[PDB]
Amino acid sequence: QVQLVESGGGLVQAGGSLRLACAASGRIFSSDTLAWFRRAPGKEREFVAASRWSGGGTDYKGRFTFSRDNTFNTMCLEMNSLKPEDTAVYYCALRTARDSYYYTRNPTGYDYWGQGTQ
Amino acid sequence: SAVWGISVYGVFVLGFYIAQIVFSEFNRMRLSDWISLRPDNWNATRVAVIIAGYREDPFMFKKCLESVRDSEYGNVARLICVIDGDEEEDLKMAEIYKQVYNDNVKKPGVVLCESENKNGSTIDSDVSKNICILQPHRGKRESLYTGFQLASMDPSVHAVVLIDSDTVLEKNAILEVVYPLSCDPNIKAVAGECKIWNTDTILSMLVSWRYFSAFNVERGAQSLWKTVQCVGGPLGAYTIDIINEIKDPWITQTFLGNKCTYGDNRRLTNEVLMRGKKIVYTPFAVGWSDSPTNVMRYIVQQTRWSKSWCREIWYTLGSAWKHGFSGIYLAFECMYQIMYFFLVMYLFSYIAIKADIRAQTATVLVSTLVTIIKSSYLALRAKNLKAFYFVLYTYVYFFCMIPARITAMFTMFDARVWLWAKQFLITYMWWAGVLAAGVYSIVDNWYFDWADIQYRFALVGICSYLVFVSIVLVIYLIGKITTWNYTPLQKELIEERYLH
Amino acid sequence: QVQLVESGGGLVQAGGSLKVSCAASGRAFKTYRMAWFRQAPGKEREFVSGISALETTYYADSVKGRFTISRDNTKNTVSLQMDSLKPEDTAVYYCAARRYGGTDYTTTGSYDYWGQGTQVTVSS
Ligand SMILES: O=C(O)[C@H]1O[C@H](OP(=O)(O)OP(=O)(O)OC[C@H]2O[C@@H](n3ccc(=O)[nH]c3=O)[C@H](O)[C@@H]2O)[C@H](O)[C@@H](O)[C@@H]1O
Ligand SMILES: CC(C)CCC[C@@H](C)[C@H]1CC[C@H]2[C@@H]3CC=C4C[C@@H](OC(=O)CCC(=O)O)CC[C@]4(C)[C@H]3CC[C@]12C
Ligand SMILES: CC(=O)N[C@@H]1[C@@H](O)[C@H](O)[C@@H](CO)O[C@H]1O
Ligand SMILES: [Mn+2]
Ligand SMILES: [Mn+2]
Repeated sequence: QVQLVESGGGLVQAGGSLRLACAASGRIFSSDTLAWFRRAPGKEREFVAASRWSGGGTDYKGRFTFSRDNTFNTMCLEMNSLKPEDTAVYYCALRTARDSYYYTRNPTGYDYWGQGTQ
Repeated sequence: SAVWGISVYGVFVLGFYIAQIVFSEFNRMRLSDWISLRPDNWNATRVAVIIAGYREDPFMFKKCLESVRDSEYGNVARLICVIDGDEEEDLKMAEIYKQVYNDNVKKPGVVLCESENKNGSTIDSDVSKNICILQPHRGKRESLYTGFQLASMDPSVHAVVLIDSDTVLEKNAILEVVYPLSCDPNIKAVAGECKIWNTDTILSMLVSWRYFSAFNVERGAQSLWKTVQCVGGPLGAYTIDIINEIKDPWITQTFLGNKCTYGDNRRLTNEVLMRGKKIVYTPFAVGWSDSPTNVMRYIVQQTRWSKSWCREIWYTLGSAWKHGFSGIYLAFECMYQIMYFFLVMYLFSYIAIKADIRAQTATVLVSTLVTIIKSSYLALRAKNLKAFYFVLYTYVYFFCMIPARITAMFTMFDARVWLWAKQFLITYMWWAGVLAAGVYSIVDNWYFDWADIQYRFALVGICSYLVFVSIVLVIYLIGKITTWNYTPLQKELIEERYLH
Repeated sequence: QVQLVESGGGLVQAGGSLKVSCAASGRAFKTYRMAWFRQAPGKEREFVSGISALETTYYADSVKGRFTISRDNTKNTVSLQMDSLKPEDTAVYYCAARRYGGTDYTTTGSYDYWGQGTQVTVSS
């Protein structure tokens, strides 16, 4: 019902500040939780950050920042003080409130996924 | 004698209305002061949403569910939907729910109220997943008891929000009904505003402003003393603690010798009132509902409401003493509402039996001025110029409310002909009596004396009143043609219906 | 149509008091407006007093306080009481009734119905 496309990322030196923009086509209902998942080579998907469409915020850090336009159905995640081990594939995931209103960090709960970047 | 009657009526209406306006302004100031101290990103009370429906149109049910899902409140334990179905037709409403929410539609065999174990764990097994329940048709009270039990299953739930199957909420209609519960420990119930969106017909247009006046003015003054008489159907928040205590003497309600199958929100508020608790009304919570368009259905609704009013008025008078000094105003409001109908009836009878043009013209002009002031206040408050249409509501009150109130007492104090004349014969008799009185007054006073100053005054006043109502109706017609009377929600809903 | 019958009147010395009254027979006396006119020996009819359907009293000049007009719907009659009689007051009094009219009320032609009238004479 909703299609998520994430853009941004690339080969960058340790000193830099990336910006990944995830745009969703469909309806978000101001209650779905949007999250970013990290997949390093040879590893599995791990939680990075998440936030409700209305408001909130839960990182991990104090260095990552979450932004939501809330008007064009798109949102952004920025990075600061990149590390050599931070390079991985980033996935934009959405969790609807149809099943339950509980918040979880398990990637299994999320049902909508997009193609990875970087 | 006529001068005394007119002056006393005018004062007895306008002074009380002004006092209600002042008290509502004070209540609004208090609510704004409470809100000003709310920290950003506040989520402390855990709320459970309860919706009860019965054969609702799929479009409006879907819109209500989506608007509920659009709420910005971040602390919602679970959504509970209860349907009076289990035949076949309401399976389609369950399908709409499955389209809007998860595929969890239980089919209990019996109602919890009649069950030997009134516990939610009998029919429910998960406390974290949204649940829809189809129950045998027993009414709205029986379905609300099941929702209360399911909400009381979770020990972390602190409050419940009740929504009708048609009410469409705003983005912050839940956050505003649950904050006053955490402001004062003695507050155990919060009332939300209700608005009418289908303001296309003239009757619906008048009913919308009647609702606005009866919510902003009538209930704000009551909430200043924290003694709201009725929380309301479309929107309302309750504490789980008071519900766990008052839900037992609420399903076995008896009045004289029979069960009650109407109200279900006024008695629930009254039960909170009789325990000394405080109930407030927040004007910042908005819920959109529809109003009947046909006159006969509106009359039926009004008489059904008055049926429960004529009992809960004595029920609240019997418990107003527990609150203390707060409650003298409650009793005064009750006596005002009791005596106002009698005063209107007596004044109409006195000015109709004595066919005097002067008294009739003076009464018409005084009523017009009073309703103009009342509509002006609503126009100032709502920032909307359409509130002036409320000046026409008097006609409705003289043709759709008074016969309904009379019928509500003449049938409760005690084939198709009895089923149809039990609710409309009194209305027809009232209309015939009004027409006969008008014809008698016109025929008895049949002369034209322009040399008399008072006859000129009477004729000019009646002509000016007719011109005023005519231009008001012309403005309404022009607005309807231009679609200026359509609310933005109605404008969006019409386009959505067309797109479907 | 209304029928007017006069009553009262007689010989009264100067400075006395006299009450006359006209009774109307008709379908509805309440809506009618009554008036009392005088015909002097000069034979020029003129307005003297009037009462409207809304109990409004109209008096001519020099008879503002001397003359008092009253109306009674129970016996559907209108009575004029005159005090401090003067030599010029000896004349014939007529009672007239109207149902439809305009701003003009002092003219004899503006009243549809009329009465027989009675002669009142004053002796000095
Ligand atoms: O007195 C009352 O309890 C109701 O009266 C009116 O109700 P109305 O809109 O005029 O007519 P309905 O549509 O029949 O009732 C409103 C809702 O009550 C529920 N209901 C009604 C009837 C019923 O048999 N069972 C039932 O659950 C439904 O959810 C319905 O949406 C008010 O609009 C309601 O806010 C109020 O709850
Ligand atoms: C065949 C035709 C000529 C019949 C004429 C109808 C009249 C008998 C009706 C039409 C409008 C009515 C009036 C409409 C409004 C009012 C105000 C009403 O007072 C209220 O509305 C008080 C309650 C409130 O404030 O809402 C008192 C009766 C009165 C004068 C009504 C008296 C009866 C009237 C003149
Ligand atoms: C808009 C609103 O709340 N209207 C209420 C209705 O919900 C309630 O059922 C009834 C009492 O029977 O009283 C009405 O005033
Ligand atoms: Mn409905
Ligand atoms: Mn409704």
